Amino acid sequence: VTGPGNRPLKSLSDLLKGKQGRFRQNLLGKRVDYSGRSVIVVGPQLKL
Amino acid sequence: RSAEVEALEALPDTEIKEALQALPEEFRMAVYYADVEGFPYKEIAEIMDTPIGTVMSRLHRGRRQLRGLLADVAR
Amino acid sequence: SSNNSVPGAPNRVSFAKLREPLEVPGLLDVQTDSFEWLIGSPRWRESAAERGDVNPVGGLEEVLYELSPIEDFSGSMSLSFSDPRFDDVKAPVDECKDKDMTYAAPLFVTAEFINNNTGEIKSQTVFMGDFPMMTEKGTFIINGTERVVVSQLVRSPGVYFDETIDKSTDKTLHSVKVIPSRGAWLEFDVDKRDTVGVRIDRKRRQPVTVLLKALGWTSEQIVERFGFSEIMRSTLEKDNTVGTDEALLDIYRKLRPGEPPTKESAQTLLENLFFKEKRYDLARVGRYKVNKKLGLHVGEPITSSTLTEEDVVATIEYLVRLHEGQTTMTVPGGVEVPVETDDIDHFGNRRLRTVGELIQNQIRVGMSRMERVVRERMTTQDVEAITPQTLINIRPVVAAIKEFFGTSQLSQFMDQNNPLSGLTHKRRLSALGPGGLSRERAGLEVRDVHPSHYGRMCPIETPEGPNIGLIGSLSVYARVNPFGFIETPYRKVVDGVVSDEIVYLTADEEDRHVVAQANSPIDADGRFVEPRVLVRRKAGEVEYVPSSEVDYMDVSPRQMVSVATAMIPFLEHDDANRALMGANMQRQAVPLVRSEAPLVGTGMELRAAIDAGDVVVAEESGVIEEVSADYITVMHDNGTRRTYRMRKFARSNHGTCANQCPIVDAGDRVEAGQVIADGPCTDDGEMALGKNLLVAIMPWEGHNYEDAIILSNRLVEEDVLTSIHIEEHEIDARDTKLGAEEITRDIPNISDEVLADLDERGIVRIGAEVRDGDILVGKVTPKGETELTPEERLLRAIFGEKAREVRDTSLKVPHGESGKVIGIRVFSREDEDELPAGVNELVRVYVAQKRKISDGDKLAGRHGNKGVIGKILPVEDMPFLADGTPVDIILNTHGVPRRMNIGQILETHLGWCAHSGWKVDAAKGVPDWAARLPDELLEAQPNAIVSTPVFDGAQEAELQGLLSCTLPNRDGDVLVDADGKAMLFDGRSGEPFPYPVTVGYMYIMKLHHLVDDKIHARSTGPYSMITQQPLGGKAQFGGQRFGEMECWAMQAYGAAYTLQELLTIKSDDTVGRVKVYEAIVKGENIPEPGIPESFKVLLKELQSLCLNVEVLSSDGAAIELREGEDEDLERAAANLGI
RNA sequence: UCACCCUCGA
DNA sequence: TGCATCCGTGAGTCGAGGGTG
DNA sequence: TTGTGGGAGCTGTCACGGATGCA
Repeated sequence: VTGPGNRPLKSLSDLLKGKQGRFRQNLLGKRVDYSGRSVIVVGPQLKL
Repeated sequence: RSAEVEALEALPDTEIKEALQALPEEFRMAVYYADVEGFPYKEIAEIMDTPIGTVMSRLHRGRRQLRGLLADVAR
Repeated sequence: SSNNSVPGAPNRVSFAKLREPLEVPGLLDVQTDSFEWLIGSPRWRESAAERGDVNPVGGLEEVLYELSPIEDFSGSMSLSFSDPRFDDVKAPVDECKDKDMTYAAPLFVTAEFINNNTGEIKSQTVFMGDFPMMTEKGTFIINGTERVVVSQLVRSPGVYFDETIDKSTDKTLHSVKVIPSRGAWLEFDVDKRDTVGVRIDRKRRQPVTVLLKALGWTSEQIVERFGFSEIMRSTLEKDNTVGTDEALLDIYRKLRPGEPPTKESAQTLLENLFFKEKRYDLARVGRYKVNKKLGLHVGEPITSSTLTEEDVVATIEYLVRLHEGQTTMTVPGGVEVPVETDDIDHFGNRRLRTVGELIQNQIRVGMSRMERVVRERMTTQDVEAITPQTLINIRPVVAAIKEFFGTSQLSQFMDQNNPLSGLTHKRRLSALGPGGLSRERAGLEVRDVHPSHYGRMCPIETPEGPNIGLIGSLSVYARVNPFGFIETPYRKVVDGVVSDEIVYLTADEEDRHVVAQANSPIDADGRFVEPRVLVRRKAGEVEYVPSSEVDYMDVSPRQMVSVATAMIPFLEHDDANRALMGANMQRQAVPLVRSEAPLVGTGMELRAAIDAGDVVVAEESGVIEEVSADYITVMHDNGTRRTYRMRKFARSNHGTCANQCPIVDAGDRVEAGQVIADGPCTDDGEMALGKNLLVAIMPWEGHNYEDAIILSNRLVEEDVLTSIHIEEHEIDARDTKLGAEEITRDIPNISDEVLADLDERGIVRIGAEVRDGDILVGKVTPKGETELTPEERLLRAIFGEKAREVRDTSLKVPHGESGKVIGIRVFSREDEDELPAGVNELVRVYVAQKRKISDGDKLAGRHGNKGVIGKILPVEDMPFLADGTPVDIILNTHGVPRRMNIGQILETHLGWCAHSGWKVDAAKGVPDWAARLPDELLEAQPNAIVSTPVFDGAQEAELQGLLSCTLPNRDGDVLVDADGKAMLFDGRSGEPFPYPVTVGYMYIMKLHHLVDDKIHARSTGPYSMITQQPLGGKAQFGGQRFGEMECWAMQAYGAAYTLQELLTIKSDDTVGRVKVYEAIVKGENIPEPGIPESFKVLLKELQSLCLNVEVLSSDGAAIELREGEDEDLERAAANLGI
């Protein structure tokens, strides 16, 4: 069943299936609090 | 609405708190039930075991004393 | 040398050893030619006469001729569109981009209606719609955003044969597809068992004899033509039915499911699908392809473009004879056709639809829907009341054009970091899109460089990621055929001499001839001195052949190269990986506050800059009358004024600032075509994507280890790599269910100090400096009072607050972002402005920031040498030359040799030679090394500009020679020896470094990847309302996804509590998140995790699938998974002092 | 915030 | 009622920005 | 609730195990 634009509607099964389904995307791994990211530059000054 | 906002929303104002603590407990409970919880006056009289006159007198007197207690008005 | 074809262009002395017989065409012609064809502009008119295609017919004119006439089912009344015409543009480009409009012009047609019954004629002029128009820069403006239509790579119509080996058995089965420009496909295949069948519209393969007898052929007639083929005889022996009308009826039942078969409707549908010009469009390109492939009609019969029964006979005979594979084949009327399978990736069989054809293909669909509406009107309406105005409904055409320019994959957000990015974006060729192959259909074999891409598509410039091989830049000298093919110029070689006659060749015409190379020895008259030269074979395989057999020769080196790739000096010294990275990284460079043209370059900077469109050029020869920072007014010899307004601090699509600065003074005499004012990355007319830096090639204390980069602090203090970054903020006040929002300075519970930078409107004031969290636009929103605070309802009930119950929705500055408010524009519903429904006011605040170079910022050269800045040392710590000049950038040595980009080293050597200048000694001179190329490159003043054209750049001997005659400095010292190296002093201890280090001048670009953009941090933030996990993205203040493989790693460590904490109390535990924040705030221990809410969502999703899921106790039954609401009341009533 | 698509980054 | 054929499943991770439905 | 009237795109993907379904 195609909505306007002929894209297939996400069904109740599509919510579970795939790497973007509940299991893969929302259960096996998730986004967390107290987390950041940035570009890494070398520091030779540091201890291991 | 983060967990930070949700955790700070739980804490009291500690300004309206103090002003209410200054009110007489008899008038404080009256202004609480009739204003915070918004009971009808007869039902507030039923809850406090006191007649209608006592309830409404404590109500308006505590209203006035609280009005005199706080001038912040959200600044 | 001079490159004097462009007036006023700076003198860049060229090492080129070969003359350029042909000049780079208009780099945007791929776009302007297409659109001027679509319209029919007089520029396109004149062009056609020259082309010899005397019959000139525009694209809109073509759609009109295909649509006209529109006949009713009775044939009593017809409606024919005749003439397309364009009224002037509605609004200028700047106004369109400001008001979020579409740059468009009204489209009119002459719709003539004729009633045959009463024999009356009614002409008219009908308004079709507001047609989006292409700019002079080759772009479009859609809803206020600039966009480009990428030329799509699609297979041309025709018949295509392929040899499918790898059936169940090792047996070659040959297949053929007849693919039109529009209609139903045709497919002929052969099976594992020997048969021939027609697979029509994905239906089951019926024997081809069914179609043969359905077109009127009889067994005695078809057995004759295919008699030499026993496979056809075997298929007729295995035939199910033999007859004409029953073949029609069986073709019918194959086309028709669930409905009764009939012979009359069989004939009608079978004749309507293919030979009728309505439902079947055989392209003119398609008719040409099939008439060249099958040779049936070569006597110029282009009168009709449709399948001929002879071409289907020819296709079937070709298919069956291809199993034998005899070279010469003759159709009953055909001409000595060679029998061979077709290459799908060859650029003779793979055309491109430019912007004009894509717009035409959307217009065609819209107009066909309008024709349906016309036919519907022709019945219900009262005759003698209709007009061509009442029959035409232009809604579907407008919807089609809007849908195209908004949602089409080929309409792409214009990429403008610098002029070069937009220039190549307009010349990109994309293989993905509607009508072409999908993304899952893209195999390794379509992405590889095809030998037909030589001189047509650049093999170096292509994405590194998943789009590799799917997006490619058009070559420099290539142009698009009217049929949609890509042609490349060559030089006609007669009697072994090379003339100035240039012949453009397509991939088809090219393989018949053997092409020489651009690098070739030439007699002073013109002839090959070498015995056998290397050439590209028809097969494309390289070989050797004498000079009398060479038909054509390359017009120039870089013929195969795109614009961005041909700007890499010493490209031939770099591997295709790093050359690809350099070409792709040039167009990622930001503009700098002032642009410095590269000391060492190619000849492409000037031309690429002026064709890119971000530079101001004089349209007519004249003298400057006035020059201001705002505009430049020139007075022609005509006496006519012409003025050019300067784009000043205008934000580009990607945030890079696009300033324009005049390069001329009042009273200067400018010739037509000269550069009047520079753009963002242009310098005196040439592309300048970076700066010329003093580079030292040596490992320095590990701060440049593993591709990092060490910078001199000068580049901060002197603003060498400083760039201006503008960003737009937008906020609108609208109507909610509780009322309307208001943009006002009146913000409840807010200090006067933070509001100090706001005017009376609540909008920030121009010129103020904004910090993270500063209010840009004050906006209040009516509060529903359902979430109103109990302690606040105390206030509202005791003090009797009546009028205003609102909350603060004001726009604030995002994290990590700060700058100076440049401009503010505002639209009000109280005034006359077009705003979406419910939206009262809409205000945009522009904020610019001056970003110095910094740790983490990304620098890269033209040779694919990238890196971030590990450390910026003070000017004293930097190793300095003998005269005390500290080097600007230290590039690690270990990165050069393995990556096969040594063009950077030669660039460094020639850059020092150009910085210090040189004087080659010429007393009994003309030394054998300098004799070959150098013409007046003998001496050059310091900081000269020179060019090394790709594949014609300075040879190694000449660079080694220049390294010796380097002019000394002001003190008479030669600081860089003939090895290109120099003695450096450690600026920290003071001792000189023991060995000489290569120093020189390298062109370094600041790519658009900066720490100010990429740094992100989140302790707590917004969550998605469905799964309750933290959001994602820096814009949304999201968290980092701890993915599946990260959990694998965490488990491999055996760290259970870390994995649980990451997955429960940090992400999905609704009661655990606030518990953790509260516990840390009060300095207590962290509590025990709960249940992930997304698991509850999973259980509900399974229950919605009719799966009864229940969580069982240890020994008990199902456990209640939700919580009662009475847990939260105790602490609230206590905080209110019960 | 939801879903697509596009172009990018390692 | 033995076997070809057609159908369903699968095809790396993590980031950024834009547009439109 | 008249008299008229046959869709848009695709496929230029590959490998593998199993149930379907044909003859």
